[PDB]
Amino acid sequence: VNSFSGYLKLTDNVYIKNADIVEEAKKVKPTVVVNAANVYLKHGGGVAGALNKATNNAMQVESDDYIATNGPLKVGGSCVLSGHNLAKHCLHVVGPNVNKGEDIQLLKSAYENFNQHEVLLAPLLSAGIFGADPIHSLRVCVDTVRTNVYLAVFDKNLYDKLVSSFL
Ligand SMILES: CC(C)(O)[C@H]1N(c2ncnc3[nH]ccc23)CCC1(C)C
Repeated sequence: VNSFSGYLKLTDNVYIKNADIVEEAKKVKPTVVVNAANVYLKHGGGVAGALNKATNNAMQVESDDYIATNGPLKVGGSCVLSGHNLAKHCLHVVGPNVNKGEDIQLLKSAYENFNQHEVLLAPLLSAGIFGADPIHSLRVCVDTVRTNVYLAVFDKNLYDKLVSSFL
């Protein structure tokens, strides 16, 4: 039993909700919140920009030190950093950005990072400003993640379409 509330159950381990991941994180304080990161951990917009804003830019400060030490992530890769005031940890995961021409096949690799954590609060990778089809992202998530994932979908019209079209 966990403290996530109001989710629809899609499969044995995948759950979904119309919610702002920022507000969800502040309520549950999950062990892991997933950020929709880029390889430079520049949290300027989308989910990443919103999460960072909620940390009063502390996420960006920590991220800049991480990049200065380690260099950029790989597309499809991840790193674990602090969750600041939102969660114990933030798993920064880089899904491919279609608006940069990045390979969509890398979306499965991106979701594989979730399997290193027993329970996660997450957005749909590569959706939104990353340019991929959120319906497809949900399919890859369900077919790749085996650990318990609680998906927050910000757009209500999209949440309804994701539910109604889910196979
Ligand atoms: C890009 C995507 C799939 O995560 C969705 N995004 C968010 N999902 C959850 N929590 C959020 N908080 C701030 C943004 C945000 C942004 C727009 C979207 C398409 C509905």
